[PDB]
Amino acid sequence: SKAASLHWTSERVVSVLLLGLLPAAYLNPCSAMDYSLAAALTLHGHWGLGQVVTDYVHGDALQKAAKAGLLALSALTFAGLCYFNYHDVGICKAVAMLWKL
Amino acid sequence: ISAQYPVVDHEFDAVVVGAGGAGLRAAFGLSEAGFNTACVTKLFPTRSHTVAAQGGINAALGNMEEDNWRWHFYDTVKGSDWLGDQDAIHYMTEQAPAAVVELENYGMPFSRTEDGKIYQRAFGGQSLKFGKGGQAHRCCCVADRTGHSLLHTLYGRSLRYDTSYFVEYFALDLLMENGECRGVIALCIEDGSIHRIRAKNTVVATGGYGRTYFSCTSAHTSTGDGTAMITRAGLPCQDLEFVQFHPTGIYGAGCLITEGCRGEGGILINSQGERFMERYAPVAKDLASRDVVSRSMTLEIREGRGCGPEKDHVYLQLHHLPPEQLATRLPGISETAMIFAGVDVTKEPIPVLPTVHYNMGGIPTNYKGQVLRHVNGQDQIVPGLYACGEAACASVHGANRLGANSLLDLVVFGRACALSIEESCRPGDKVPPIKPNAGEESVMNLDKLRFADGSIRTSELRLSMQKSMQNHAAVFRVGSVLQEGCGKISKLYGDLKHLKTFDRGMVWNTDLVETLELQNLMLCALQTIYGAEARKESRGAHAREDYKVRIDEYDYSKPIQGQQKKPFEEHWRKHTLSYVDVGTGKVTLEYRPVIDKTLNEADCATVPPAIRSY
Amino acid sequence: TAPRIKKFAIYRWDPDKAGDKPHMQTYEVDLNKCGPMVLDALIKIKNEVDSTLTFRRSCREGICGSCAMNINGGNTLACTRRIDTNLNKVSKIYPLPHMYVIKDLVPDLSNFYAQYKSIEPYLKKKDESQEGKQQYLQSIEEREKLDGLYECILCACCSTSCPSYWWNGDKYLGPAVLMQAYRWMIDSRDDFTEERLAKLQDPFSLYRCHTIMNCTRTCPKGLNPGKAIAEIKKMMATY
Amino acid sequence: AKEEMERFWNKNIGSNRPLSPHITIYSWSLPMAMSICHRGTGIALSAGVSLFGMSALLLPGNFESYLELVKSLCLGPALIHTAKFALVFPLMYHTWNGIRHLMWDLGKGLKIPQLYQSGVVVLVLTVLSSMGLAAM
Ligand SMILES: Cc1cc2nc3c(=O)[nH]c(=O)nc-3n(C[C@H](O)[C@H](O)[C@H](O)COP(=O)(O)OP(=O)(O)OC[C@H]3O[C@@H](n4cnc5c(N)ncnc54)[C@H](O)[C@@H]3O)c2cc1C
Ligand SMILES: CCCCCCCCCCCCCCCCCC(=O)O[C@@H](COC(=O)CCCCCCCCCCCCCCC)COP(=O)(O)OCCN
Ligand code: HEM
Ligand SMILES: COC1=C(OC)C(=O)C(CC=C(C)C)=C(C)C1=O
Ligand code: SF4
Ligand code: F3S
Ligand code: FES
Repeated sequence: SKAASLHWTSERVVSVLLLGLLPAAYLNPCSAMDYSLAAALTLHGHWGLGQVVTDYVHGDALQKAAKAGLLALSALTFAGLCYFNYHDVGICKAVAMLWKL
Repeated sequence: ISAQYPVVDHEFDAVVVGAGGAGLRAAFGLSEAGFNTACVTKLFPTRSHTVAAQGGINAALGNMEEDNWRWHFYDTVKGSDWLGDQDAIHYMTEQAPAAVVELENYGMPFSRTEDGKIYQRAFGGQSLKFGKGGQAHRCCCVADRTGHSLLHTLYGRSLRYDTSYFVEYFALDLLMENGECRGVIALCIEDGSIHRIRAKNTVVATGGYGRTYFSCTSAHTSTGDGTAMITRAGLPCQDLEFVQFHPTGIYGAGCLITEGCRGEGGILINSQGERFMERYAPVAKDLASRDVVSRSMTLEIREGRGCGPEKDHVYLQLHHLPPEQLATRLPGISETAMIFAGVDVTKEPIPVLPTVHYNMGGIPTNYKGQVLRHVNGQDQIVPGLYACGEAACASVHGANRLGANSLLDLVVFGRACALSIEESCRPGDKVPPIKPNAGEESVMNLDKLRFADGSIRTSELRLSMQKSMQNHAAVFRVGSVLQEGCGKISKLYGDLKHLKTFDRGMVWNTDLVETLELQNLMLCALQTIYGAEARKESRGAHAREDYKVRIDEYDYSKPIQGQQKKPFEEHWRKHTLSYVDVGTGKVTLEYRPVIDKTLNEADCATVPPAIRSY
Repeated sequence: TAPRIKKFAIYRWDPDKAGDKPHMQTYEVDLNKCGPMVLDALIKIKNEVDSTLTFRRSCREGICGSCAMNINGGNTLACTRRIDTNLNKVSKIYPLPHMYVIKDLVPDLSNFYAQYKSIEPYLKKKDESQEGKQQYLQSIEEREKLDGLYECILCACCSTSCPSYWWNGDKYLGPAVLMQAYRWMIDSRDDFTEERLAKLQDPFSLYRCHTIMNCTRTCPKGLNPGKAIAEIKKMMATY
Repeated sequence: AKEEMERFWNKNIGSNRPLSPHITIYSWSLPMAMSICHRGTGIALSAGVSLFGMSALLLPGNFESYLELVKSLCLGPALIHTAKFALVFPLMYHTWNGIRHLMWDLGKGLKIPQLYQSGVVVLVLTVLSSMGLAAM
């Protein structure tokens, strides 16, 4: 099948997506846009780290393990990002605050 | 010697000792036919000197203008100086269309015309209407990188079949028993192991021996290895004396400037800025035989018209050609010229001088590639032995090769070797049981050379012969000097026992691979200098000042009706069969008659010898 | 007169010398009694000084790529690399980077060649009964597509400069082999262009390239393997 | 062939043949250091985002509490306008190089003379943007 070209494309789409989803966060902040930005950054980072792993962890035994721990770091980063968004000021507000002083 | 060298025996259907254009075409043919072939090469296939071959393949395909293969046949015959075999010349010129077609059908990126067909050009020695006409357009070129694309297409196309390449194996000798050939004994350069690739049909496609001379357009690997394997097996060579000295070679580097450039419009100019190719070739002009042009360029400096700072070379002018043509058809010589001579082809002319380029002689074969003996005045076929390419002398080139006929030679006669093998043998024929010590003399020589403490270095016996042949077997020859050269060469041969090598390892011992290449170069030099001294005539590329006439069985300038047919022993229209006693290094020279009857007398009658004036 | 002597630090390693460890030997070469390029110094050291220096050479004009090495930190055919006439430097002749060495300067290229074989570098037609009978037609505009692409001399200078081929050269094909794959894909006469692509649909064959573009700079022939790899990726996406 | 590649690795791994030097000897082309720094800025940005979401899940309190915690220990107008730059320069750099690599993905700007104008551009916009961002 096309599971490597479908990946390559899905990663370029997510990239351009994030590229547009970052500035529009500044232009018009929203809570739904917080959640979409959380999912964007966590999928971009999961795929990027995936690539890093694929390049540097040689060995099919160890590789699968590393990718599973990476899909866990990612499945929890997204959890904390959504939690924070729902229980705190959200990524937009948080940033603005820490960039107020 | 002995068990210090365990021998790995292989058994194949066919072994091809070479991976140039001819060797690759032959290996591809055998493997495609079905035969279990093995290409033994000492260089990665696409590393072969074929790559250095800017200039297309001649083929009478009628794209530019209506053309016939019989005009190409005539052209060839004439340019050979009637010392070429009009049966192999007939076969080649007749199969050239279909050979270039099969080559384009393999993926070779031929330059295309406005109608989508192979773009041909014009070289020196071609014509139309059996000469009577003008320049012809038959050269199917791959945009000035024809040899590179040929080698890459044929190699990648042989990857499609079970061609078991032995890359970087040095072939040392043929495995001859009871007069026939059972394969080769080779040296793995990587680990130093001796390998015996037994087979049923050996194809020797090892290229020429251009490194016998100090200045050559040839690669470092053109050392006459197959010609010397043939010499060391008791089989003759042929017309070795004839060495083409391509006229347009860079003054300093000796690189190639493609006779295509000329065919595009480029001109040769002396110190006076005149196209001397008129005084000599009133029609052929720049595009003439590579023997007339080379000697004329020599006969411009000889008389003091050299346009060099030291007055030792002439210019080749290309800036009069449009930049688009310069870069669209000649993209390679632009780089070459700039990266070596520092000349910009679009602005200033390139310095050029005649340097050794092609060896018309080699292993005597017939039009099928089968290597020939000569027993009691008859042509006997050595069984299981074939040769193709520059290594062979089917005498499709005779005394002088036409430009673009050498790449055609490779494809057409690699096909001929493969086709002859698939019609004479079946895939799977049980290899005879070779004796258990076959090829011992090759291993004992390799040992005697790996541990060859002596006095004279291997780089010094080369430079010695290279400059003794550059001084004594140059474009112009004269007995009084061809005998000094014969002496010097015989003596340097004697001095092949006082050799000193330094590398005593087995892995990539290139000091050994090069002392072996010097043992082959000294055998090709002995024979070429003796055949040249003995040939008391002037024909094709062999030009002697003390005999300035081409002797033939008649005086073909005059009517041949009342003439007495000079006996074979007197006239010099015969091939020089050379032998060397490898122990004493003495060269005995026999003489074989030129085959004139073509393959089909009715199709194209024998072209009578005439006055080869361009 | 007044000889100009340049220093050449050259990577040595002898397989037969027991326990030999890779080192650097220096050879002061006189620049007046030698040619201008680096292969001329190496051939001079081999013919006049140390007759055990091992390197590959064949054409001496840069048309075949046997003399590929790492001169002064750049993968460049040695026959076309001019000697730096600044005699306060020491040329660092090194074998191709991150490749097993047979002896001193000769890398083991047999995996490079096997990977080239794996991409099927030959014309494939769906109907091969008419092979050799007629000149396959191809327009001059469709023949221009293969310019800059068919002129590869397979010198590995590009592949052995690619950081991704260093790490995963077991499974990644590298810029030279991929460029050739591309070449074949866009040959107007080939009839397996949607099957030559399919063969690259694993996470390693093609998709280890991350446009470091370290192959286009080192190419001694001025070709562009990384733009080829980019075209291949746009063809693998937009079938 | 597969067999030829398995035999290359089976022979060279188990042999005594050394592996020629590479990263030490190889000169660093600018874009090579511009790609290693895009992999480094990506791993860095991802590490940040990840430890910030973990913090979010475990760390007790609020973000405004930790904010005023750091505010309490006043740092000045210079440490702030430098910590911001050091915290946003990876993000800017990365994002710009990202757009470069997306342009390259569409097969544009892949000629040597252009990879260096792209380089310079990227690095300039990196600094220029970083500052501007941390002058807010
Ligand atoms: C600079 C240059 C430019 C040319 N340009 C043109 C042109 O434009 N047009 C044209 O028609 N002709 C041209 N020619 C001539 C023509 O291309 C050559 O004659 C032709 O390539 C020779 O073919 P070959 O396969 O017989 O020899 P090569 O192509 O040289 O191949 C010889 C093979 O034999 C192998 N070999 C040799 N010795 C041994 C050994 N001991 N053991 C194992 N293997 C061995 C080598 O490794 C190699 O693979 C040119 C020649 C030169 C030198
Ligand atoms: C996932 C959490 C990451 C936290 C990031 C904080 C620390 C990292 C610093 C880099 C990001 C912040 C720099 C971007 C400029 C911020 C400018 C700003 O304050 O403006 C808006 C910033 O907030 C946004 O809406 C956008 C926030 C973008 C943040 C994207 C972060 C993604 C990844 C960050 C990881 C960095 C880690 C670095 C490690 C080396 C707020 O809106 P406003 O009040 O100015 O006016 C808008 C309506 N009037
Ligand atoms: C802001 C717009 C961004 C763009 C356009 C962008 C683009 C890219 C691109 C093109 C790659 C290369 C992918 C591959 O190697 O083929 C990449 C890698 C990566 N990015 Fe981003 N990125 C952006 C932001 C971010 C952010 C905010 C993060 C943090 C999570 C991030 C994390 C990563 C990681 C971890 C990698 C993998 C490193 C590597 O593969 O080289 N990126 N990015
Ligand atoms: C840009 O290409 C390169 C890398 O890309 C990620 C590297 O990792 C490396 C090696 C560096 C590390 C930290 C593994 C080099 C040399 C390089 O050129
Ligand atoms: S692409 Fe350029 S460098 Fe890479 S292998 Fe071919 S020529 Fe040599
Ligand atoms: S340098 Fe290597 S990483 Fe890709 S762009 Fe060329 S193959
Ligand atoms: S020697 Fe053939 S490429 Fe340098």
